[PDB]
Amino acid sequence: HHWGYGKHNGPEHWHKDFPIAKGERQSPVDIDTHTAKYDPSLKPLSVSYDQATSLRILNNGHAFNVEFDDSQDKAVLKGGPLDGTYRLIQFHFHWGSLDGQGSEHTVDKKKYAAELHLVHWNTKYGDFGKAVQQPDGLAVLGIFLKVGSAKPGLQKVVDVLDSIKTKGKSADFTNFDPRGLLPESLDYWTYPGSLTTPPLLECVTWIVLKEPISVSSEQVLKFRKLNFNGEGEPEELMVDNWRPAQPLKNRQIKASFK
Ligand SMILES: [Co+2]
Repeated sequence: HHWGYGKHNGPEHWHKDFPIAKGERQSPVDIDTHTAKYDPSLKPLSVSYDQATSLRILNNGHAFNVEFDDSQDKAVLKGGPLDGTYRLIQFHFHWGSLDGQGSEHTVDKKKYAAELHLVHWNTKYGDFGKAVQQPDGLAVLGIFLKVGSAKPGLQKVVDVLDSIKTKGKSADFTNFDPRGLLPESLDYWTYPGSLTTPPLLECVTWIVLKEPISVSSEQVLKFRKLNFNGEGEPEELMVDNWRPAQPLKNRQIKASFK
């Protein structure tokens, strides 16, 4: 049946409809920091979000996506391990029922409270649906969230969530600046992997930032009041929407820093 994160349709079941789930380059993974190799051949990341145009925020039943206008090169990622230009299409988060879990990537087996994914697609493939069919189709910027001080730039997101509580609800969400979600440092780890939700396609260059951002308990608590279900269905809190770490297999994680 339809996939989700419960006991009967969670990540351990996905391989039955999506056999690539047991593939050779599945995400997320544990980042073993001692084994990642510094690659001095790696460039600095180029995040150019000055002209970003957010449009809408949507509860899609798994997460909430903040969507952007990607019909022009307004918000792009380049540099780092990437060839070419990748356009921002949406960002979303993965989070836990408790502060001790929620991220998808782990760092020396450490789990963070949440993980932000800024999803970008390679403009050489013309649109997102074509890009996910290519091994270099997507570039996803992963940022860990730890609980501590509030993230001022997150509050506009937190405050609209009660308007999209249930699956299928959307709201206008313009003039949101995703630069306010970035940590100070852009040091990163990178490896080839996959989408972390079905269809689990192996099309992603992952770029995971070393430095987490901090958010407050109140901010993450508001994530946890969302619902997986549709309006007028039994309430299932949207929590623990993370896939756990998958086998690294024949892959090397590279680090941009020493
Ligand atoms: Co994600």
